Amino acid sequence: NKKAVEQGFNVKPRLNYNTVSGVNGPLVILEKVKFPRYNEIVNLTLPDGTVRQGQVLEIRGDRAIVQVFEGTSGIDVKKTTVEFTGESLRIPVSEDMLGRIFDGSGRPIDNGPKVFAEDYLDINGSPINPYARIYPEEMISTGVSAIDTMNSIARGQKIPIFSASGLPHNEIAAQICRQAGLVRPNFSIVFAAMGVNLETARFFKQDFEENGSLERTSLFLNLANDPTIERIITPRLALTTAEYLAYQTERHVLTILTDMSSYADALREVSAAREEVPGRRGYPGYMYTDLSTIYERAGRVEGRNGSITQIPILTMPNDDITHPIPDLTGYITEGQIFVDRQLHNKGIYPPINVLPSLSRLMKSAIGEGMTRKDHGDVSNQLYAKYAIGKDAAAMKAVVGEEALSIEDKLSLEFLEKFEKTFITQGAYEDRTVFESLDQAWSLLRIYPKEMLNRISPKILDEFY
Amino acid sequence: LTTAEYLAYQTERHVLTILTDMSSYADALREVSAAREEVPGRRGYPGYMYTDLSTIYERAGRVEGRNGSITQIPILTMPNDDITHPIPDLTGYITEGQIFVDRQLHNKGIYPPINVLPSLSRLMKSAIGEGMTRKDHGDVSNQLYAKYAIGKDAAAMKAVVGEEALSIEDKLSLEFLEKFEKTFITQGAYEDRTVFESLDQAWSLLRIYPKEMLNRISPKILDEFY
Amino acid sequence: YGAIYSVSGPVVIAENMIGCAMYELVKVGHDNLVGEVIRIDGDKATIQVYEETAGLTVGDPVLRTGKPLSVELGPGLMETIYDGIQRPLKAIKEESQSIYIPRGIDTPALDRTIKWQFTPGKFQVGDHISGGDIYGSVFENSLISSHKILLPPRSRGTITWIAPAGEYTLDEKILEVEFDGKKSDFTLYHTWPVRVPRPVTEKLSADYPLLTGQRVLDALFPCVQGGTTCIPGAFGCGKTVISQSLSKYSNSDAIIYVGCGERGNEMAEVLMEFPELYTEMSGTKEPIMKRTTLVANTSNMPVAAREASIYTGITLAEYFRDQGKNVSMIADSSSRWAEALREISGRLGEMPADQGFPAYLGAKLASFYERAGKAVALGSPDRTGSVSIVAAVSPAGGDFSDPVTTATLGITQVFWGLDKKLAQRKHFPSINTSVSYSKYTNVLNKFYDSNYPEFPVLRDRMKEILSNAEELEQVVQLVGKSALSDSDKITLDVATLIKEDFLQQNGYSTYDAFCPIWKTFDMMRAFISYHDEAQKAVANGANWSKLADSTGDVKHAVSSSKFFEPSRGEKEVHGEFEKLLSTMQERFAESTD
Amino acid sequence: YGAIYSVSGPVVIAENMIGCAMYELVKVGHDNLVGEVIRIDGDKATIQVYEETAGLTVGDPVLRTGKPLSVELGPGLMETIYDGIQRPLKAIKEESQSIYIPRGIDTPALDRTIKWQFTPGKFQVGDHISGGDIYGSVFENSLISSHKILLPPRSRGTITWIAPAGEYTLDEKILEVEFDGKKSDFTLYHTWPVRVPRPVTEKLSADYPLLTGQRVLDALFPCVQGGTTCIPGAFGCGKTVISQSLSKYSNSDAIIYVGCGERGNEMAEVLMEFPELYTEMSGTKEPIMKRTTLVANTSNMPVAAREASIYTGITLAEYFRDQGKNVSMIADSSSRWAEALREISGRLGEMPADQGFPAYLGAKLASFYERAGKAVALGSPDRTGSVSIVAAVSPAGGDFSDPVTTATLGITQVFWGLDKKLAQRKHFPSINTSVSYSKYTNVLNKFYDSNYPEFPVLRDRMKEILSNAEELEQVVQLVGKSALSDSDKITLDVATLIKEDFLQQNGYSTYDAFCPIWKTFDMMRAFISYHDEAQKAVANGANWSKLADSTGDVKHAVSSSKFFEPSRGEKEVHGEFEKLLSTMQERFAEST
Amino acid sequence: NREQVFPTRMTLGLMKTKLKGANQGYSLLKRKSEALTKRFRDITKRIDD
Amino acid sequence: AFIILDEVIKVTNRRVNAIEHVIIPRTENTIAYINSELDELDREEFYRLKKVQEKKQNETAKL
Ligand SMILES: Nc1ncnc2c1ncn2[C@@H]1O[C@H](COP(=O)(O)OP(=O)(O)O)[C@@H](O)[C@H]1O
Repeated sequence: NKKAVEQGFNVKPRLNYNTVSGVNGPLVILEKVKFPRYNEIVNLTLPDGTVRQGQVLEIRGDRAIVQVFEGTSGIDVKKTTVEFTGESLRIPVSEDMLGRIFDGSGRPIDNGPKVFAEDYLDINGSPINPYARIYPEEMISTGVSAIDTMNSIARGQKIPIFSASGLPHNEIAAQICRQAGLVRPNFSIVFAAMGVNLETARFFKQDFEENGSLERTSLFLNLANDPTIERIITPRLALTTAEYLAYQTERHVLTILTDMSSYADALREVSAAREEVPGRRGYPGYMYTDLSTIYERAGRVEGRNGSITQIPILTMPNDDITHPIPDLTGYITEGQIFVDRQLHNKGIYPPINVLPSLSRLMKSAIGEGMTRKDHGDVSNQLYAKYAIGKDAAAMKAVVGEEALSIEDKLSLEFLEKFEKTFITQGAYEDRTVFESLDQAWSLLRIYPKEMLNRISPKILDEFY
Repeated sequence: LTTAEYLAYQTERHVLTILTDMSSYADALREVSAAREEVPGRRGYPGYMYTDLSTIYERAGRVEGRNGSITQIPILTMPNDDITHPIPDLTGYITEGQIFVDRQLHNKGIYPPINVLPSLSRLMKSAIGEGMTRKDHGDVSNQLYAKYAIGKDAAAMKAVVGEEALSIEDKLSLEFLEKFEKTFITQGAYEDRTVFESLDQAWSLLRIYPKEMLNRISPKILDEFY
Repeated sequence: YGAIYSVSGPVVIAENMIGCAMYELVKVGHDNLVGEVIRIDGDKATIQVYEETAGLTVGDPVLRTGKPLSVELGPGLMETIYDGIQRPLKAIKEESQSIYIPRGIDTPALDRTIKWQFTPGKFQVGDHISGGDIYGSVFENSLISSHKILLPPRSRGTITWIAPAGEYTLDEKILEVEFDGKKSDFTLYHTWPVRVPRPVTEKLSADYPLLTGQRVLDALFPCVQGGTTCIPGAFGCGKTVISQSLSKYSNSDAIIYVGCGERGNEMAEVLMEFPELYTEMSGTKEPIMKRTTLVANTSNMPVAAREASIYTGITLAEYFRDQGKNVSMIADSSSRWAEALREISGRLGEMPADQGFPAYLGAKLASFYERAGKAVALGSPDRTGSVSIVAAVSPAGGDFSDPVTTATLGITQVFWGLDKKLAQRKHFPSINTSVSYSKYTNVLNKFYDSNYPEFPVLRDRMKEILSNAEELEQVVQLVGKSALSDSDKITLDVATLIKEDFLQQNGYSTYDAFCPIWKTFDMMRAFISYHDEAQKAVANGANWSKLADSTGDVKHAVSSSKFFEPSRGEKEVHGEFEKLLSTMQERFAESTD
Repeated sequence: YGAIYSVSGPVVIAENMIGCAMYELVKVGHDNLVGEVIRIDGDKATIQVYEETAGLTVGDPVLRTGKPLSVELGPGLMETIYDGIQRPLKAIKEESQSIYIPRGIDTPALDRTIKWQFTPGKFQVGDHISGGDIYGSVFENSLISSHKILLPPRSRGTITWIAPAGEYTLDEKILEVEFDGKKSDFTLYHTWPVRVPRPVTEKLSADYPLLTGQRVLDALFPCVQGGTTCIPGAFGCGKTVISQSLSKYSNSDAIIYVGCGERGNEMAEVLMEFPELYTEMSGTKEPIMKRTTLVANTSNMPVAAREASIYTGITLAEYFRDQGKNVSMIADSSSRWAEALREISGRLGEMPADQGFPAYLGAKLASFYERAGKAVALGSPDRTGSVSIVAAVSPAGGDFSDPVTTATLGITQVFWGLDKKLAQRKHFPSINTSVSYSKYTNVLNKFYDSNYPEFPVLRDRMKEILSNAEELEQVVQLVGKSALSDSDKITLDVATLIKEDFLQQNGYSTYDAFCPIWKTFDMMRAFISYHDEAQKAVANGANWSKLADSTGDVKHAVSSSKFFEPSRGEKEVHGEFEKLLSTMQERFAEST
Repeated sequence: NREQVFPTRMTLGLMKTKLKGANQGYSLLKRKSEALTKRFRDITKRIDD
Repeated sequence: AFIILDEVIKVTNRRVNAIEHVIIPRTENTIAYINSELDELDREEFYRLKKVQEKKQNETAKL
């Protein structure tokens, strides 16, 4: 049957090089290497006995530029033995990961045994064949109305959460993680904490246990105190575990990659060590491809029932969309859930600002039997009236409420009862998509049918 | 600074080191930093200019065992009158005050052209006191600064709301600002004013306002003086 | 065969390689990864590899193929999806039995097994045949029927043996040319270097409009068949949707969609949606997918392959122009090509231009956009093809000041600049009418005079209305609407109506997926007539405040005219618009009476 | 031993150093100048010399040390001044007899001539001992008596000989360990790599508040032990008041004050003010210096020392946490440390990140702050220490847009936002209630609901009333003040009363200074009960002006409740408030 | 939200001076509105009388 | 006088609110954008000079 595993049932010796010809920053430059392999995980053995992993990055003939994940602090030329494993970094995956807590590099930290591998998969992964991809048309009844009815989430959606430093992205991402469920029929979850503080790590690791998800969530916790470069391989490890689960055991995985800005900062702090092309704002030029290698490991594939949803939480610095991390994340991903600092200050939970929020899989998974026929038109009409209300609120703050027209006053009323009665929601209150659409229609009934310039006449007649 | 260190610590005497054109010194640091292969820093000036200016500025201050003291007044040229320039920024970080010479005041012809609204000294409160200078100094300087700010605001306000519509306080403050910039800040190039004489002129200026209008002055100071 | 000597991402400096030419194609590594040479320093020739370089080892043999990056042209191009290099994704998947692109797959570019009904052209044995002459047409599908088999552009001589009509595979010889005593055998397919543009007899001024089917585009900023186009805009602005709604419903005969650095699910959406749509052209309801080929080099697929994907797409479009088809190549995310160039230059260590990009980015983009343009094909019979390039430049951070955007605006004749602010409000396609322009408006007068004579007049009138109301709204936002006159208030209301009911075109909707030229012209006439008649009524003495309540019915009928489904036919929708105009005139007459 | 090969400014390239690791301190030159190995290249090793590098002739011997930048942890580091590189400033002054720091001075970080009273712990010979296990205690002062003697965290084995109770000096073998052969021969002190966080068994949740003593900081924007805060640290904003309050009133049993790059005379002020600070401990008035160490570091000091100042301070605080003592590390102008980091990056040629700072600024800041937190100390016996960081942010150019300020505000959970305008208005402690925030309020429920249950609801009520007061002030600026309703007027008056007699605290008065948690809670109860009684009276239909005129006595009592001396004890203070609160309820009711 | 000014050191200085001028004008016009609204209240009282 | 003064007060308050909510936010955003663009240009120039320095050092080592 499974003859593939037997082919790897062999022994291969490894070369131990005590030939470190220098080291500078996080880069260890070897010499006299016997046929170096580009991107081969390498186990360094420090003089003190500490074993630091590292992967080759440049293999100029008979020389290897090994970058170490844990940092070069303590590496000696005449004492370190650098041992070449002869194969790229691989995580030992199995169906037994689900329910375990791993470190940044995949070494379990739950006082449990090493993963009884069913197979070893290269963490970099491979680009899924675009002919084998399936467009995700199965919408997820997320539970939060601001997402379910506007900026809708499909199954293979890769929709990040954009949030400022202090906004409750974790609370929202936990609510989506705990209430997500297919609208017209659970999610295995894979987590990857990159640079989160211990408070956030414990919040997630406790919310999963509280909701019972921890029986089917594998956590890759790379906290702030973990090595900075390990955050490069943490999301690749998480997505390789998720790819195994989904596309091989046919599970529906909801991958969460918290603090993707920390991963981007790790990319910048590694590129600046190699003096690479500085792109924009100091982030490397190839950071588009580096983030794409992460995000594109999502979506359903043909012939396999599995699917990987992604919700990479992102912390926008200074709450600026134009920053390279949110900008390239918006270009690569298929949506965004913009958590708004202004809304959070106003006190609304969830502080989702639907105007910058987007979902590119909402033109599908809407209408007919997937959801009520009014969804597609109602979401657009809500967007239009919300924007009109925002513009009229600015005009009011400038000139005064006396100059607001009848339409502007209606927009103000709609905006108020929208932010304070449609975006707002209990932390543990889940709203079905039909109930959210009914509330949206209740809001829309402020306007007469004439002012609703976006709803089709048939939809207006049937539902207004 | 080595001459100052000698004369002020090895010898027991005070020193007032005056350093001129720290902008020229920064240009010299730039020339040498780029005389090597070093890449230019934030604005051409080297990235270590903070340390290269701290090692010059900080070699001053009173010492426990010695009766001497080095006080530095680094004259500094602001290029394009931009405070956010690296030299003014780093000098503001390392030093303990800021004396501003104002282009507007100099054009008006006010010598010396110190504008006291932006200028300040952090360690003034350690100098002005009962044993050092007159005991009125702390309140007099605060009142003078407040009234000068009020006068500047009133001078701005006159051109938009008419001279006659200003309050009594602003109307007096306009005359105070005129008789201040024209008599107090204005000072001959060879006119030496002791701190007590400068405070006497300050009080002669502050007598414009009624005794109840000098809000910042302590009541005891108002009773003794005025 | 040389050997690898250094690998640093997608660059492989290969030693012992005396004899490799610039831009030659090499097979780097044991898996025979496809790579091209870009720099030569003695023996060591620096190779960029169009495949994942991870796992490469120093000493891995690299084979010099002896030919630059060549795309195979011929039958079977249509209705298929390709990777960056010319590899069929379907064939790769079926060969690998997996869902991943394996490293080094060498599937034939065009399906060899499928047999095509070759029918010889006018050329007979002994007649001199020059480059680009048509010596037969193969029945590709029901839509691209008569896929006329051109001779290679560089080939010349006299026919010695031409195959009779029948069924032939690609490997089967179809024609043998004798040239100076050296006979050369030609088949249904011929390779072509992607870097080298395909020759044409003479380019022509592009005087026919590429009807995008979207009201704002083909009514304010037209694109002609053969004109370079650019669509800058931040993420979510709608560049991809404009490109898809252009490739779904344009008047182009064949379409070469290029997803250079796009999303995988976008290409999957195209693959599942194009077979479900049918083009009314060719007299039948043939599917769209029978006329579109796709070059899918997604964002995470090898960085170097993005350039190969762009060049392969434009070469396919050039071939289908030489056939005589009005091609419309669409380069999705053309800025990803610039980023790939930047990454490769950073690997090489080359000195950067503005913002990290190499110094030759402008030259490469200019040479790429100059491939477009209507041109008479190379050989007999006379053929007039056209390639229209609609590339979506993706600015970094949403600012049009990006170097790729500037180097694209310097060459493209059309600029459909998208607005993120209008995109957020779902005001779609979010074309920024303030900055967008089309240099083909003057050229299209010769077509708008023949059909829809009042179209340019309406276009300038609506641009005037939009500009005047934009300036007025800018003033009002800081000075209040108190000082506006009745005419100014009418301009504000009319332009708001235009933006919210004419310029906005809700794609993925039954009624407004494709608003063709005739319905666009009629809606444009209705809007302009509403503005003009409202202004005439206010000049006659009627107060605008009362007129708004009196003519809300007419205003809502005008705003609801976009709901007239174009599928009802040109005669039906034109009749409905005539009735609406009559009702509008009657309503204003009654109100002003 | 190595040898100099090239000197070019601070960076020194030394030949014949096969076997040196990075970040290992090497004694450069004949004067034994200290420098860290930046990078290696074959036999060479680029060294960043800390002190001034003028006068290093090539061929000068360079001695390896074999350890990274290390801080010497042990008894005797209390009540003494250090620089960033852990050089005792008092000892340097005494030894050199010169007011300067002599170049390359190497006075040991801990006084080896002092004799300590060592009393061995429960561990005996033959008992297995692991890193972090306490095997003794040293009476170091009167405030920090029982200064434990930990085993070095990376050392493990079995005891072969333990010294008996007696008087010992450092560098004297106090305990010997045998582990897989060989011997350890430990002393009363051990050196720890500064950049490596000290290990702990488990990092607990910070569920206990760090009582600063100020009413506003201990009520509205609380700090938990093991929590990280931020302070604007503007010129004259009150950062001195906050630091002194923490140092002499906080629950922390040890204080670390790091001066990472502040001005020289500001450091002189700090070094002349802390010895004069006296903290009334359990016994009597005792100097705050016996519980506080100072990493005093003027901008004249070496840039490497400035960049390592916060690391040294946090490592000392970590060591004291491993002894079970709650620590409160105070960082002065962390933006100066960021500027030192930027200077070092500029020397190294590293490419700039946002606004010229190094690429790893956010990573270094996060990894530094993650050391702060209540953690159960490593080894036996079990003990739960904590390190809480109060880092002044000192924005560059007076703007909060600097990357260091942004990263610090994103990492720290508390931001006591001192305002220059509030400081100028003579409203100490100049805490701007409209910008300050503390994200530890949710966590502090587990303590409030156990000790003072109503306290979170009271705090939320005052935050709401202060926001409503800001809105009312905006309204009264827009239009006439009389246009406000009776309820709005009552809210505005109550909020002014709060801002004048609850938030505004005098740091010199005996009664006002160090308001305990119980007094703060009782005063909050009194204030909000007065506001609620006024609101109820207004709802009853009584005129606001008449009610205020009648209840002026209750208002005066509420305002003077600030003066209730906490020295009388919690029981007496609570009883006084009950009588004071009862009168307010009675007067505000019958007056209608 | 932002002007289309081409980013240059001269443009930055001009726009910073424009911000300073706008802030000064804001303070001046706020004080003018305060003075004129005090006078408006006085005029309203005289109107009632 | 009442009518004229009321009209002038409305105009002045409109201008004050406009400056506070449009001009100051717009100008502050423009300052931030221009400073970010200048920082990006300085970073690009730094990278170009760093590449030149690396080439010069490599050539010196090769000599
Ligand atoms: N003309 C349009 N009609 C309807 N929806 C549109 C239109 N243009 C864009 N969209 C919406 O925008 C999203 C895709 O935007 P896209 O073109 O991918 O922008 P980008 O290429 O910048 O990611 C889809 O969710 C779709 O709903």
